Amino acid sequence: VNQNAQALNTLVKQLSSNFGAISSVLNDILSRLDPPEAEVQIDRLITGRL
Amino acid sequence: NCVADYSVLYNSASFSTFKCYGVSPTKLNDLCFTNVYADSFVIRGDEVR
Amino acid sequence: QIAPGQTGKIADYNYKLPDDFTGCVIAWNSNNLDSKNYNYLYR
Amino acid sequence: YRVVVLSFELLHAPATVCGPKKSTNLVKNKCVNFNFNGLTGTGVLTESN
Repeated sequence: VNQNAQALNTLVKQLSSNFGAISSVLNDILSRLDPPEAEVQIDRLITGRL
Repeated sequence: NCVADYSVLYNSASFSTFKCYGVSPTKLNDLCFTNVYADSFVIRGDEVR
Repeated sequence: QIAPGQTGKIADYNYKLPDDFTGCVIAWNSNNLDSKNYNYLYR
Repeated sequence: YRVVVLSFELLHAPATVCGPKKSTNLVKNKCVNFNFNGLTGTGVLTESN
């Protein structure tokens, strides 16, 4: 039960990571940038979250 | 302590460059800031880069 | 302003490209032929 | 060349320089798209304890 908890908690703490994007939050990127540049950053998130 | 209509700035043809890096310029009307600082100085035109 | 995904007076109101435009933009000075001139309208 | 550099504080604090947009009335206890201060999302808004 502790290992099944550490797995889901560490999976959710990896939503706080940037992976070298300009923000850890997808809505920040989609507020601050227009699509031609936002897609360069969201591909950092989709690469790191996947 | 104010409202900044960035469309008024961006629509001006007087600017030779209007280059936004950490934001896209259309988003400046959608965003909000906790400070803004304007820097202001003169250089030669070859040094703008 | 003549590139994919741009913004500006032409890129809003007169001529806009897709963000993924496939093609080529070819441009040259025509002061030697077109200047006189005010028949060149734009928004 | 006259250079202006508009440096932005995107850092989290109270809203102080804003974009040219009208606010609207807050709805509680129903699903809504929202923006606060450029913090965009979707949700159900409730009184916090």
